[PDB]
Amino acid sequence: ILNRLYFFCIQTQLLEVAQCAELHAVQGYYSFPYLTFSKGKWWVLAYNVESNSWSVRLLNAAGQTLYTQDVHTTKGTLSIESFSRLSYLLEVQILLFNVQTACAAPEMHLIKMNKTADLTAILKRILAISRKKXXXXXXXXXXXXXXXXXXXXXX
Amino acid sequence: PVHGVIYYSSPSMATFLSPAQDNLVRTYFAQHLKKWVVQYKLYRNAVTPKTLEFLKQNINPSMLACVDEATMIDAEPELEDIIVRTKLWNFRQSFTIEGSIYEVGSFKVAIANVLQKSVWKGILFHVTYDGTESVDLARPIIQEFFLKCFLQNNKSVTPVYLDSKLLLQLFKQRIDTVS
Amino acid sequence: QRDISFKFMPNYPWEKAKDFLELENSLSINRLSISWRIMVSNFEPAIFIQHTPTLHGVWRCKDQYSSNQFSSLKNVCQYIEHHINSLSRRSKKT
Amino acid sequence: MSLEEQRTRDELKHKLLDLNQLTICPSLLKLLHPETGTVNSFYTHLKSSNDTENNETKSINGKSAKEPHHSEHDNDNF
Amino acid sequence: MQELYLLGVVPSRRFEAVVNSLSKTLDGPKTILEFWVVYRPKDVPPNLPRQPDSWLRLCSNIESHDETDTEWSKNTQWSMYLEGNSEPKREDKCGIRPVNRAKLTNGSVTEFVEKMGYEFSHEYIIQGLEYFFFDTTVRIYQTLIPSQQRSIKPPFHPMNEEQPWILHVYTHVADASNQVAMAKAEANLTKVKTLLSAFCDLKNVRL
Repeated sequence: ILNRLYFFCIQTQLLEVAQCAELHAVQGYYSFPYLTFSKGKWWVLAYNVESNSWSVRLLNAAGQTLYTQDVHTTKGTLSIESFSRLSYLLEVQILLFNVQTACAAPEMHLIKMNKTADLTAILKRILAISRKKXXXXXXXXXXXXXXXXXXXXXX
Repeated sequence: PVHGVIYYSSPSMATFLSPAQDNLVRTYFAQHLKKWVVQYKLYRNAVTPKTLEFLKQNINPSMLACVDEATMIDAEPELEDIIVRTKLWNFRQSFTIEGSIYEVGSFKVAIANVLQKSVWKGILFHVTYDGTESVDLARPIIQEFFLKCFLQNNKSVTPVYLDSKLLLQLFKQRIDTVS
Repeated sequence: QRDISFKFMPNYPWEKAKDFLELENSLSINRLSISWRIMVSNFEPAIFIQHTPTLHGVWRCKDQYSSNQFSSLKNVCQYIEHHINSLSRRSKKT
Repeated sequence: MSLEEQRTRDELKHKLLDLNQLTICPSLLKLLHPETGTVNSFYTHLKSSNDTENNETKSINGKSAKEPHHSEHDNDNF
Repeated sequence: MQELYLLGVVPSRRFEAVVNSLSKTLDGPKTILEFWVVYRPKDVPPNLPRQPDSWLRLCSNIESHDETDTEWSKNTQWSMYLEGNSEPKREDKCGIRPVNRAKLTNGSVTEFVEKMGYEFSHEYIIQGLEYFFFDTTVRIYQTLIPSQQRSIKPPFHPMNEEQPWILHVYTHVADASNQVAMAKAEANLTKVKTLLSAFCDLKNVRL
């Protein structure tokens, strides 16, 4: 019963934090401990938290997934999700680039800039396959930072 | 509070619809039709018809209808059932209708499979919306979105209009079940 | 602490009594609603803030956008912070 | 200058026509003459009776139900 | 709901003392006024039980309602009872009978008995006091005849110049099957019986 309380109270926190960005937490996917938030106002992507840690698992089925680790990943609240959205739409855009490579493999091209915070672990300026976190770099020098990512690609 | 109702010939669609549902679940609507005929003919008709039904309401009031042909009288008992049980009124079937109203967005969807004891009858969707304006500027809008999720080929008693009105409508819809 | 206009609107059960017998019943498990017409924008409408602490068995926000239902007062505070932020961004939109 | 913003107010009246899609326009037009002489989707969600408002040059409140052309004094044209 | 009735005659000569006594040893008094009505079944041939208790008894609290009104006959709250016969050869221990407290709410009230084909029958007004005792409760009777049929204007007519006050202890078992609850109930009534036997003579009576 106490286990149920620990399970439920966290939901009581998050639902209050669910007001901004209608994380309806639709249960039409699964009731497994990992939890299933939805999104609005719109296959359907499914933002989630469990470890606790940043995580994304679009699914229907079960599609592409990836995790990140910004901030302590403990307390909220709404402001943190406001941080989430900025990187999150960018991640959706990256899902789109992956839709492109799925049918060159792959373009070194990235942003396509969008709002806002640079604190994202997603992170930014993703290249072919693996993301290349270096949006801060100058566009001419971005090719060089991408070359450094290529140096990482050797291993 | 513009009510809407639809009958169908396509059983167990809503069971497939609930997983397909993308939005909020709430209280599970259910109510109870019952057949009633006097044990002896002398209660023929009119003032004392062999007809009677008690309509249990799981919403709130739990106020049974007490209709002897167009004679509405709300009553919480239930105990009236036992009172009637003496020396009167034969039973045969209730064919009660379970089902499971949900909040959605601008309007409240409602669902109620007619799970007859006699196997099955037919799905009866219900709908409500805040049609505060003229209903005919709203009802077609309601009918725009039976396409989402899509619905096809049906009996369609969907009168214009808080949920209490449904009780008054139940016998009116009970007529559709007379056949 | 940040100096912002608001309108507290009390309505206690014991505001009305004609004897101690009524004042006796003034104290009860009944909900005690309290309106909070906080004043922020000099142009945009005040954000109504219902407050209904039941005795047993609480901070219902309502703004220009949509209604909300909290518990902790701090969530109400940050909820105001979304407005002092995003509305300011709306001021920056033009 | 102000006539353009008032034209935007006429666009708001057009939004009231969109509500009709969801007489008074004439009186609203005369009010437009009176004025010329001198987020919202969430409001629809509140309708989902409603209230709304539009900034510049004055914070007119786009109340709707019919409609109520609330404005700010605190005059509110019918 | 199996009620456990008791009965006790009170001569009016000594009635006030009983009141002063009970008020000092029981909960309440709570004021009691009510207007019974009986609407008669009329069907032939048998098997109609057509028993004297089988005649239905609608009930209605009327005290709080003002005397001047004449449209109380439907606007007032109403209820319906059966009260079956007490179980046979039941002595020493209190008699026990089934009872069913029906209620209803609509502008159509009395009319329904005609809808059942039932028609007007005997009626009488009750007045007195009730006394709480946890679950168990004791009500005292006065069966005043109304000044007119369905009229609520005093004086109401006594059956006689010296009407006995009809004391009536009772409690309401939730269900007959529970001999445990039956035990607790018989116990409570036993304690009440002991409690007020000192100045009254209750006894079981067949019904």
